[PDB]
Amino acid sequence: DIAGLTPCSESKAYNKLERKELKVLDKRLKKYEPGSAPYLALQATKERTENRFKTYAKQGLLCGNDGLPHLISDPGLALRFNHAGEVFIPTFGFLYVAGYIGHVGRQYIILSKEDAKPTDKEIILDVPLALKLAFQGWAWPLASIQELRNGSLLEKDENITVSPR
Amino acid sequence: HIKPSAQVVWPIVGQEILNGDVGGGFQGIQITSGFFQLWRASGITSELQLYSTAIGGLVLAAACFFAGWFHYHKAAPKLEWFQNVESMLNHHLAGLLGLGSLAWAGH
Amino acid sequence: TKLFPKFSQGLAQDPSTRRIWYGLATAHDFESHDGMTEENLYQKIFASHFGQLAIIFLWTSGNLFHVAWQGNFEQWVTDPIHVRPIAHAIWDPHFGQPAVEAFTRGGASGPVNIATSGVYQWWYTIGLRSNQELYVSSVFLALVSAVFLFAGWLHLQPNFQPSLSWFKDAESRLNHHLAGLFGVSSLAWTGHLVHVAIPESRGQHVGWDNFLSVLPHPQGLTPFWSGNWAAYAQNPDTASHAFGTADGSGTAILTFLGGFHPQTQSLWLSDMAHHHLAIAVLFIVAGHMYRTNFGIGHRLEAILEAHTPPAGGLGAGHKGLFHTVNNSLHFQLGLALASVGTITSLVAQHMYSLPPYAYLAVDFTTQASLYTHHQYIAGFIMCGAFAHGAIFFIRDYDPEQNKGNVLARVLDHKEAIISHLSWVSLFLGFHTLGLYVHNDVVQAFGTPEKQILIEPVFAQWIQAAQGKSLYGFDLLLASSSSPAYSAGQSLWLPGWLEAINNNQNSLFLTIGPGDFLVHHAIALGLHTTTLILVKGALDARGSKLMPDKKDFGYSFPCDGPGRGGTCDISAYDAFYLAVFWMLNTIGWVTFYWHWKHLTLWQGNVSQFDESSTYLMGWLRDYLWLNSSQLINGYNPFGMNSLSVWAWTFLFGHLVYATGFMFLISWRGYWQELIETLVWAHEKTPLANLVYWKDKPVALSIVQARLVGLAHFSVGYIFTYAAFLIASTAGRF
Amino acid sequence: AHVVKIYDTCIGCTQCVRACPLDVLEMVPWDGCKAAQMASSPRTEDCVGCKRCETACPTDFLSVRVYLGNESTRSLGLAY
Amino acid sequence: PWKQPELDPDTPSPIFGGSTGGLLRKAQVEEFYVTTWESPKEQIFEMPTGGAAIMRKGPNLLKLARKEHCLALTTQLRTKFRMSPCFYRVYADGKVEYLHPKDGVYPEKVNAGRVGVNQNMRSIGKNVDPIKVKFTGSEPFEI
Amino acid sequence: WLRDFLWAQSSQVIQSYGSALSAYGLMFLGAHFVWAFSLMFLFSGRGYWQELIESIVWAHNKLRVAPSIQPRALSITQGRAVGVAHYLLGGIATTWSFFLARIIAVG
Amino acid sequence: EIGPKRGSLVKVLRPESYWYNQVGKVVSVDQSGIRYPVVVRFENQNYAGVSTNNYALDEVTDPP
Ligand code: CLA
Ligand code: CLA
Ligand code: CLA
Ligand code: CLA
Ligand code: CLA
Ligand SMILES: CC1=C(/C=C/C(C)=C/C=C/C(C)=C/C=C/C=C(C)/C=C/C=C(C)/C=C/C2=C(C)CCCC2(C)C)C(C)(C)CCC1
Ligand SMILES: CC1=C(C/C=C(\C)CCC[C@H](C)CCC[C@H](C)CCCC(C)C)C(=O)c2ccccc2C1=O
Ligand code: SF4
Ligand code: SF4
Repeated sequence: DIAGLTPCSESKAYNKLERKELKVLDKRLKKYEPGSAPYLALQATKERTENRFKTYAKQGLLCGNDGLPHLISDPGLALRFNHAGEVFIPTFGFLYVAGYIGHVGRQYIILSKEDAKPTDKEIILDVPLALKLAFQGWAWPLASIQELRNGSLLEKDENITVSPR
Repeated sequence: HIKPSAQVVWPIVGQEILNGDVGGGFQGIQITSGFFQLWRASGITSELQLYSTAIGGLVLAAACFFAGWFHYHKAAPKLEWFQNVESMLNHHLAGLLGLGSLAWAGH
Repeated sequence: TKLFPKFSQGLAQDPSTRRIWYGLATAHDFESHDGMTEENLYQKIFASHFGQLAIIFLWTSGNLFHVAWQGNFEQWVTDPIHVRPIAHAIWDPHFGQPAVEAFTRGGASGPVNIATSGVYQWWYTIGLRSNQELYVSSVFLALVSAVFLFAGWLHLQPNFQPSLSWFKDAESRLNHHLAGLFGVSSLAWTGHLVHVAIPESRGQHVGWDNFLSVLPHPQGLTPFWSGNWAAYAQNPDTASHAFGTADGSGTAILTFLGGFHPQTQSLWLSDMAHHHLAIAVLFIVAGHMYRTNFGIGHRLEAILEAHTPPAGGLGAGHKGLFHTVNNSLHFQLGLALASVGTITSLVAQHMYSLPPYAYLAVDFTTQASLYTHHQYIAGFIMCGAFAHGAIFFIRDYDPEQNKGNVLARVLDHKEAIISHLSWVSLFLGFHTLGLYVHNDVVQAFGTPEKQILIEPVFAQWIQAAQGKSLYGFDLLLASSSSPAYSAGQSLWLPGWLEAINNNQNSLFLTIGPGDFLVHHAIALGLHTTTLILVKGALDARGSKLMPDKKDFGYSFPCDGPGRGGTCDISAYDAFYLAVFWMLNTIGWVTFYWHWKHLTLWQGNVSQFDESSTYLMGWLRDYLWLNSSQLINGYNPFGMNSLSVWAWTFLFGHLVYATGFMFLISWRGYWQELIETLVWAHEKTPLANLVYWKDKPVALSIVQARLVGLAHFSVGYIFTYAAFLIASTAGRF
Repeated sequence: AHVVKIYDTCIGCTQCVRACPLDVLEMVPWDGCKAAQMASSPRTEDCVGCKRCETACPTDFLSVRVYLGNESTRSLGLAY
Repeated sequence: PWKQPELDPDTPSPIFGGSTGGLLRKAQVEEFYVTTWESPKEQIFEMPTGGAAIMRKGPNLLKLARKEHCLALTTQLRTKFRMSPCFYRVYADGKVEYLHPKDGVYPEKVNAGRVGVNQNMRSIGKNVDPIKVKFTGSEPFEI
Repeated sequence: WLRDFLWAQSSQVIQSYGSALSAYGLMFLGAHFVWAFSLMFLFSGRGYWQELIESIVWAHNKLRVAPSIQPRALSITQGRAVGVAHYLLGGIATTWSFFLARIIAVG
Repeated sequence: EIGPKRGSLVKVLRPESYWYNQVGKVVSVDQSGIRYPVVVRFENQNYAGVSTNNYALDEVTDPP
């Protein structure tokens, strides 16, 4: 109960939104026979709606004055209270994949640059080396840290094109 | 009383709301091309006939692609063949347009 | 050879129609004028500044005269909550009979126009009651405008033109302006406030006939010569007090209760009196700092050269920078414009939450128009500041004069700054648009609980630190045991806490996830505008595509189709592209302000809280719902007073579209069309006798961008002002 | 009219004079290059600033530079 | 060239129809340009301001309102037929000017008979900043 | 024209959310996006974008992810083509979504 | 003879050049005493499209 947001399990507007969605979904149910395939699809949609409302509740999620769940972004506050699953763990979850793509792109760029006419390698990809680097990029932050200390990651600006101001 | 519909979406991510209640115990995207009106003008009753038309169209599409491959890579016409403007006009006036119009009138 | 461009002989040699446009555009670009020295340039700038001052004073004198003549200021004074302000009468002979009848608003006889400028609230707050006083104000401001015009004429004659070093006097100008232009000016303002407005707010008329017979405080300056300044805050105005009378009032001239007046919904007059008195005292103290003819003071170059951190942190530090600011007028202009725009933005963000005028918060359209006007003024002044900084970088910048200093080092790694600005702009735009589109489609599938509502925790945490107890954070100044709450607990805490915990006012409104998303979109707009303006400023003199940009002037079209294409390569072009992003960003901030305040005034804040998350709801409940009264101004069935607003809305659309006409098409197709029209006129009967003297030529590319930007911004401003005023005034 | 300047970086491919359809540029003998040639602009008052010589210039940076400003009836390309 | 040639009033002109693109009132008020060449036979060329015109075996005469039209026609003739023509300028008072090479062997050659003008011995980018030449009337590239 | 055609109609496009035709509202706003995104390629030029690309190239050069192919800004004709294509696609999809939603929710 | 070896990799320090702080290959060095005798070839084109340029003696040093 932070920032004046009630939990989703004990919110009246959350349940009123659930009842409203169940009402409109059951409105379309009266136009089809129960043994039809649109009825089965509508029943599966209603089951997915009920499962989503149940799983969104009782998970630490909270909402305020709207019936729509809110996300807590401050670290520590999302760690002392059970809210790290909203954005805190997705932050490291995205950064792992984001650093994965950046690392395999860097290794492919470095590997292709030590080859005759490297401009062709960007439009003519090679599969075995790219796929080998794709499956050799799980430890991207471990390769990134070791290259940072020793200068292989970076480059001094004496061989870097700089503006003539 | 039944709105036409010929595109059915998947239930993957919230798209089940797009399968609108078009009537006739069917749900899908309400189409706007008017293909149902054309299939009522050109007398078409069952879905078997539409299946046959689709398979024939696929066969003619494969034939057209093979024709392009043949008429370029295998047997390419010369410039004098393309410069026969009178034959082109006669064959695409009497042949293409006229033969298609007569075939459609007969159908 | 003509002489209409007198400042530019070369422009007078142009036989085409380009001479008139370029003569009008380079009319006050004195630095590029033919045969102009530095001292005469500074003197011309002094005369032009005096002319602008005279124009400003004449404009406000005319505003006073028009309000005193055709306004309803007395009726507004008698009843501010009911009677509407009136700006000027409408004498348009093309008006119809229903048109005259439908514009006699505010209880008037003739056709009049409702004032949204807010001068009625301001003049009622400062003690102006009768229109005689407004007439005297108008004639006095006209007199001072004539005085300023004469002074501008005075400093152009021999034995009166100041020297070059007089303008370059840096320490004494700062001393005098801080001490006098701010200090004793604020002291005179708070003296006038205490003498006139404080008794006029308590039913005591103070004028030039009797201000020497009445007294501001009953103690009569005995607190000032003694130390007992607490006597001035002994009996402040109570909660049950009216601004036009003395019902339950007190005799206090300087107080600090804080908060707002319970009746007028505005800051207390004595609060502003002590505020301007303290600001006056502090500014007079700070104005005795820089070095003058006397042996004491501070020298600017000494402070600049002394502030060099060791170990090469800033290289040479701020050394060699005094002459850079002094010699380059564009540096001073850019700094002044940056500070003016920042202060204007601060003003916009601070009058709406803290209304300084009585019954200003009640007038919703007045507050909205004032906020939007000063925000757009601040943004345009920001764009001018960055453009003139680029002009400094290209025109007058010597790397040899300041080598290794902060300026040269900033220019040294300019690519890093531009790249990081581009990264943060791209990242903000990518993620903000991602969640906006995500919440749009999630709302479209009939399930709005799946949208990503990131609750703003940092700003609500700040609001809890500032006294908002709605969020329930156990923080300082919100808990009774905190030292921040105990400090000032009897000074201004119970007023500020009562004002900030009341949701009916505009002080620190509650913010939801949509508020957070629109705030980060605003940050994205500021970041992208900063990115383009900073990149144009740093690339103003050199770039890898074109190192010699300093040799082509600040405002040049291009370099040609070579090297892949060099379209819009100038820093002027960077400014011209940045004005569009400035317009979009201020449109975003004013959309946010207008929609949140409109939902506050209508009482349905839940609609804004649940509808500002997704962009379709933004469009539907702002641009479509509030425009119902706008487009019904002159409906064929019935026409009402919103006819000027719908007409101005469509006018802004048309001028926006003419801006598009100048912006899409470029010169080179237009030259051939104009050549065909030349052949049409020259080679026809009964019209070949009439021949042009200036040759018709197409608009130049820089001129094309300028006129496209001008029509774009004019249409943008007019259509948004029309929509905002019509939407706010149709309901209330 | 416009100002056309040629710097010492020119080495004489005699192609900047072919790309100019206004006879502004001419080629003079020189000694600072292998080709012993250097571009010159005798009729610089007849230039419009079309920068075709800049497109034809192969040196980095360009040896020939055209600067806009002070336009006239011939530099504006009007036949009227 | 070896001797500066003066155009002859007697020379014929190619047969052409009425074209809207041509001489304007600037020919009357200001100067206009005149192009001359000597032909081996009757060939078809395209004027820079009109359509197609059959030219005369022998001398020919073209009048163009702009010098750019004259050099466009010159380049077209030199590319298509190795023609090598020359154009002139005729002022309002009757003054005749020679702009196509005064040396006569074209700007593509050198001829060791022309003096370098508007040439800077310094490198591009070595020019001083505009602050160093401020309030002087001289541009950095004009030094 | 404005009030009684573009405002009297399109009330079903904005309220299409939660219904069968909400995809038309999504398409409407995406068309607004693409129509508005085109004005970059229409108003702007190439030299500013080339200099920005140079700064980004320096950023990628600092930590050695420099592509072998040199990143260049779009050509002036290329930029005009991108601008007109995005503008036309956005306008066509805007009118398509508005027309189809209005004629489906009413007709 | 007066310049670097033919075919050796060199670094260009010309500020206004596109290849500032870049590495190029020497293709020819003129011995006639001209303004810019050191002619080098670069692997990457400029914005114009060319790949070779000439520089003076003071603008060419060996890269580290
Ligand atoms: C207690 C020990 C101590 C400490 C902590 C400092 C600390 C400091 N001194 Mg120092 N000082 C000391 C002892 C100490 N000094 C002694 C003994 C002397 C001799 C008397 C001095 C004399 C001295 C002088 C004369 C000056 C300083 C200054 C400074 C400050 C700037 C340092 C610098 O190089 O810039 C930081 C280093 C940089 C390389 C700057 C990088 C800045 C980046 C690029 C900007 C990033 C912007 C980024 C986008 C922002 C994002 C924000 C977001 C909202 C957008 C720094 C805080 C300077 C000062 O006043 O500055 C405030 C200064 O002029 N000092
Ligand atoms: C409303 C229309 C609109 C939009 C959306 C943009 C968006 C953008 N402009 Mg802008 N601009 C506009 C109008 C617009 N502009 C106009 C009218 C002008 C006046 C000429 C400018 C002038 C201008 C300048 C001068 C600059 C920008 C820049 C930018 C970028 C800022 C970075 C950012 O916010 O993150 C990204 C923002 C986004 C909106 C993301 C768009 C991409 C999304 C994810 C869709 C991608 C495609 C999608 C995955 C589907 C794939 C298939 C599809 C391609 C078919 C961004 C790409 C700056 C830039 O590019 O520097 C980095 C810059 O310097 N613009
Ligand atoms: C994997 C290669 C790679 C790497 C490591 C980087 C790294 C960087 N770029 Mg770059 N970028 C790349 C490709 C790459 N970029 C491509 C392909 C483009 C063209 C679309 C750009 C366009 C671009 C711009 C316009 C900007 C950056 C910026 C940045 C910096 C910010 C980090 C970031 O996420 O930027 C954000 C990057 C993007 C939004 C580009 C995403 C495109 C995809 C993800 C790249 C695909 C590469 C591919 C999968 C690799 C092949 C794998 C191999 C096995 C075959 C950083 C130095 C910014 C900067 O200057 O910061 C200082 C900046 O303004 N980049
Ligand atoms: C009467 C004979 C006849 C017929 C019916 C056609 C029909 C056609 N010709 Mg034409 N053509 C003919 C004689 C004929 N040609 C002659 C004599 C010449 C030489 C002068 C040409 C040279 C020619 C050129 C150069 C081009 C055509 C093209 C086309 C097609 C235009 C597409 C269209 O409008 O949509 C109508 C589309 C359809 C009706 C789809 C069905 C297509 C079927 C399979 C074609 C069957 C007709 C064919 C003549 C049957 C004999 C071929 C046999 C060897 C299998 C159309 C199918 C264009 C093309 O490449 O398309 C092939 C084209 O650019 N024609
Ligand atoms: C008080 C601050 C201030 C000062 C002292 C200056 C002074 C100067 N600036 Mg700066 N500038 C400012 C604010 C300021 N400007 C702002 C706010 C902007 C952003 C809009 C700019 C943008 C800017 C640029 C981009 C350039 C200058 C230039 C100049 C110089 C000449 C401009 C001039 O007078 O031409 C007189 C110009 C006119 C008379 C034309 C007026 C047309 C206006 C602007 C269009 C308005 C639209 C519309 C028609 C208005 C009427 C509405 C309609 C419905 C009736 C001069 C040094 C130029 C320079 O240094 O020369 C190279 C230059 O390139 N400035
Ligand atoms: C281009 C250029 C230029 C320009 C620039 C600009 C235009 C800028 C701007 C800038 C800006 C516009 C800035 C701003 C800033 C700000 C700041 C820096 C602020 C701060 C603040 C603070 C620090 C606060 C604090 C506090 C307090 C006191 C109270 C409450 C709480 C708190 C804590 C928040 C020039 C001329 C130089 C020249 C060169 C180039
Ligand atoms: C923005 C802009 C650019 C810069 C634009 C460039 C360089 C083109 C960028 C094309 C991108 C790289 C295509 C691919 C886009 C995304 C990477 C696709 C993402 C797909 C997801 C699945 C990841 C110009 O070059 C330009 C030139 C002339 C006039 C106007 C402009 C102009 O406005
Ligand atoms: S800008 Fe054009 S007309 Fe002028 S010298 Fe260059 S190529 Fe010739
Ligand atoms: S195009 Fe440039 S480098 Fe080549 S001969 Fe002409 S001026 Fe010299």
